[PDB]
Amino acid sequence: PGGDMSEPVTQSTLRIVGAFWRLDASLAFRRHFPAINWNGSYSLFTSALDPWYRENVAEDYPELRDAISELLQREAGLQEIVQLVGPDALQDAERLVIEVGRIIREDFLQQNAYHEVDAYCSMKKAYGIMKMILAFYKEAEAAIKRGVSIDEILQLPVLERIGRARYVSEEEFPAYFEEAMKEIQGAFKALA
Amino acid sequence: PGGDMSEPVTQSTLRIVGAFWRLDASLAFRRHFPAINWNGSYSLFTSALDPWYRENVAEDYPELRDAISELLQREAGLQEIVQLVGPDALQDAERLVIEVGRIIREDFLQQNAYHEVDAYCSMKKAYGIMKMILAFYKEAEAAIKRGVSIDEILQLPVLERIGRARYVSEEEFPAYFEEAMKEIQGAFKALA
Amino acid sequence: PGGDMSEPVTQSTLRIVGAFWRLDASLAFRRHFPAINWNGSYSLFTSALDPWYRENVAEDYPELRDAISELLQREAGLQEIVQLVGPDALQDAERLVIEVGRIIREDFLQQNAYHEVDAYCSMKKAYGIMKMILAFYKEAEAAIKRGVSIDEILQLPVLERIGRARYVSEEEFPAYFEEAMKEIQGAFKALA
Amino acid sequence: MAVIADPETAQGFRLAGLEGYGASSAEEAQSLLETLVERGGYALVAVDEALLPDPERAVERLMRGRDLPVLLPIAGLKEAFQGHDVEGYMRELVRKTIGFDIKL
Amino acid sequence: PDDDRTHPIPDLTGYITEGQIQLSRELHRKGIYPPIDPLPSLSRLMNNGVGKGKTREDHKQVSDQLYSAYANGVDIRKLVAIIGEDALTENDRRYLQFADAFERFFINQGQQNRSIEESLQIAWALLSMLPQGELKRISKDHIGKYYGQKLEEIWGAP
Amino acid sequence: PDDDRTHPIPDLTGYITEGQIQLSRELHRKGIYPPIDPLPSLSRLMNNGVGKGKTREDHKQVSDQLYSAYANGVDIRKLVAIIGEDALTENDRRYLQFADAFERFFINQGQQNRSIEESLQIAWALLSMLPQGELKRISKDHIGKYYGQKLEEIWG
Amino acid sequence: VSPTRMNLLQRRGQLRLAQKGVDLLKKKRDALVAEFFGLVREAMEARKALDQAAKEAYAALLLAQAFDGPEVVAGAALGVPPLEGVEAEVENVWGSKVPRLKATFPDGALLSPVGTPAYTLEASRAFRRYAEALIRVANTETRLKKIGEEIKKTT
Repeated sequence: PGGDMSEPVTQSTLRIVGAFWRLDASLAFRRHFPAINWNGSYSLFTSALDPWYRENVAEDYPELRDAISELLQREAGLQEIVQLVGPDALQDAERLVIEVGRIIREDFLQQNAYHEVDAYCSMKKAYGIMKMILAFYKEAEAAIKRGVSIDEILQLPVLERIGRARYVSEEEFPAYFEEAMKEIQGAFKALA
Repeated sequence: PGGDMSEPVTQSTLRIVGAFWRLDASLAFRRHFPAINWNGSYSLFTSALDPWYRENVAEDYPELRDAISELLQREAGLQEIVQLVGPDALQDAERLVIEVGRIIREDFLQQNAYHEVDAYCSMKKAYGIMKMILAFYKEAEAAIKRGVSIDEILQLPVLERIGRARYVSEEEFPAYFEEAMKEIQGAFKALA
Repeated sequence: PGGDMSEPVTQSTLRIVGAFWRLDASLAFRRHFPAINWNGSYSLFTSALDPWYRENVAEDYPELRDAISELLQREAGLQEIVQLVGPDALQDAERLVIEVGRIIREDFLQQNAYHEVDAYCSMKKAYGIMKMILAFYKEAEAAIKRGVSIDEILQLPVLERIGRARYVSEEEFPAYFEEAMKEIQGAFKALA
Repeated sequence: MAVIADPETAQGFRLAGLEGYGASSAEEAQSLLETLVERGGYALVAVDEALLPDPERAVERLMRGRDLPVLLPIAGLKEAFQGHDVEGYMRELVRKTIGFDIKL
Repeated sequence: PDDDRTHPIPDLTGYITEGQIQLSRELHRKGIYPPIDPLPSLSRLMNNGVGKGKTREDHKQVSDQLYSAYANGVDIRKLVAIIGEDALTENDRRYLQFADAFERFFINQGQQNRSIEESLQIAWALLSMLPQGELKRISKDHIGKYYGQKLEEIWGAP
Repeated sequence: PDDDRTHPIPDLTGYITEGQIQLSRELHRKGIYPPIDPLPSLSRLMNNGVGKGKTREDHKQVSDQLYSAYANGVDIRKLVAIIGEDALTENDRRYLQFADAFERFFINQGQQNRSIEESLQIAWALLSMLPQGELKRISKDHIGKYYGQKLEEIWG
Repeated sequence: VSPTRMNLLQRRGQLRLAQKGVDLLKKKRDALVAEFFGLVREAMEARKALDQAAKEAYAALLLAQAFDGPEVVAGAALGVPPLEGVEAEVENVWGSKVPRLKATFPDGALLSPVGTPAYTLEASRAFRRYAEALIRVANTETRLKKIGEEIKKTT
């Protein structure tokens, strides 16, 4: 009745369900759809489903999803500092993970149900998007370790290519993924 | 029973009466009478009586009443900040609003029913008091823009004249009103 | 039920009993026993036992009892300020009151019901402990005005002798009391 | 205003028209500032960082009741020729003030 | 009954109806009629009725932009009372002035009868106070077609 | 029961009687006797038996001024717990000290017997701490007649 | 607090007021931090200007000691009456009052305008400029250190 989880129906439901997706009013106010809160939610079928994923999707999938979960967890721990001091005063070592968290939240978690091609997503397309995001994170971390400034990294055109990965067609995706994976290495190799 | 305003008799009466004068125990504890709760009281006969007031009291009486209501509403909206950061954290104009609201509450609304003179007040005396208060408020607001501090303004001797206009007799009020209106000009035109 | 003191049984009992000993869960779950809430408790037999106390323990026993009660009251008053402003903003005089209150709470009030010595306490042993604590407080108050900091006083080894005093048996206490008083007087004379 | 340093530069402050005193040790500097705080008229004291890196810390138990004299750490005498990083001192200052040790 | 939205009568009403329009007490005490508060109000079926071919085609984006801008301005209007107007940024002053003029003109219409085109014209006149390019929710065609109208069309003709 | 004023027995009692005298546990904890809390207390028939020719001509105005000053002191006490004492102006500290002295001298009297003249003298001594311009509810003639006492001369 | 419906509604209103106050205080802290990070740049610039002035002053002093002689420098300094008179006017920053020192030092307060030891005169000029840089640095630091504790109090 009021968006509170102490209501008796919710308390009686959560005792027996195997998964729990909690929608948030704060995300719906910002038009971030789906409004699933990825902190309060949980699931209990991941371990049992792990043998199926590594045969039908890819061998690396269960040990690739947890890297993105770790990236999302590291972003949440920095909120007490970003709220106090603006993002431009942070060092590059955590400004990078802030930018990667934004990229994840706006290119992978967000999905439009009214779009023509974004309404449905197969598993291999999501796996390719995760691979591209993690490749970008690794290359950007290495370039930061070289000594380049983060301003030149965020100007790279490949960030728009990751942004367009949602709307690419389901059968056009295998060529787009290969082109993006070549382009990202070509761009980050040419950096100072 | 127990001051519970959700009593069935109170709720039944609330849906058929045209006016509602709610009393407060907190105001009665500090001996502030008639102790009408301004925040939870209303009247539905205000709009229909406006042609009578213009004919019998003054042509600008509804404007003065609305102007007083605006000051009371603004004071009510600012007390949520005073209870949070103290009264001394506000700006100069907000302090002026708080002080004028205190003047209105202490001098206009309050009335002693056992005093010889203050027990009965005609309409024109109340109109004169409202005119005096609004003139003082406008002059103080103008003097704020000249750089004069707020704590200097409340030391003026014209505040005693407003604060004791209640006890003037009915037939002596016309001279007192015109003396106070001249003292208002004599105060702010020489302060700075 | 659930520690709710407003339940009918407690309220019916409080109307006839002459003494009310209130236990607190805030003290029981950090192992401060006997966990009596000394602020909410009361006794109505205190004034009628003074003629017995004046001749069976000492003539100045009620004076020391009142002098300790007022110190506890002042410490309780200062805690609300020290929990909002920090322990540094207090004066050294208030720091002394806080430390004396802590000594009282952790030495005199606290009692172990399973220790072979601390399980029982005669009246004269408690009287001696109260005298030692008040003498220490008086000497420390006199030393503050001489320019000695609170840091030097708390490192004096004579406060350990006060803390260990309750574990002294009934047979050894009359000599331990004299030794501790002499040590207090010597140590506060030699210090600065 | 007062300024304390080694005697190799004390006469220069008098040449500037300002009171200046010589001190060659941390003990001498602390005794001189303890003499200066009980003195009046001093609105500013400059203390060399070589003698005392924290001029305002050393007076804190006497400075709780007053706010007029300001205290400022100044550059060293031999250290001024080779210079020092003012942007490294700002890191320590911002660490003291906001605590996060984060500055870009 | 007590401005309580947890009472059974308003609670069960929201389970059956397709939205709500909520009146505001502080708008009523400030002399504004009709005192409809745009923040808690909601219409479930608005998207089907508005749009091209049944009204003007800029309806939905204009409504969303008005909602966002007013929701931004209402908190700056409270922050000003502590930090003072001269300490705000420029866009904060723009939002504060917009939130004042919105309540002054768009809501307080009195007994006037306004067509949909007149209301859209007033809404576009208010949006011209905000700098162009701050309107993230409106497409470029509508901005190029309707932006730049003066507020004097209703200011000088109340 | 449970020091609740809205229990049915106190409520139905107060709806019939001509007033009440309410004790305060907070005053009792501090050793003040008798622990009468003046703010919730009330007497309806006060206006009939006081005034000129009955007790004294300045009874009611003094009674009202004490209530207003004590209420302001209590509000300042509440505000101190949020903003701290050092941020107070002198005007608020005056009311704070008035409330403290009021509790320690006017309410706390022990077993001694006071005539009405002694009580009015103590009340006028307390009101002399405040500025003369803040006595809004007292007529100027009574202020000229009685203001200017000192509390310490009665006991020292 | 007696349990009634009216008290429950009042408690709900109090909770909403506290929820609004938290965000209002966070906005105030954001404004304070925005001021602080703008003031730190001015502090750094004043500090490096003071460092440059100190370097040139000591470079002049070392040469002036050699050319004029230490006893001449000592005697010249003893001929000027030192000044402690400054205008410690108060300044307002978020309600608190801070000292903002202003020097009442005139350029004519030093004796012997006939500078036959010209190096000593140049050292005096350099040291006057160094003192001006030092008081500017102090005037920035006194505001910075108080803005920091305002941020701490708000937090």
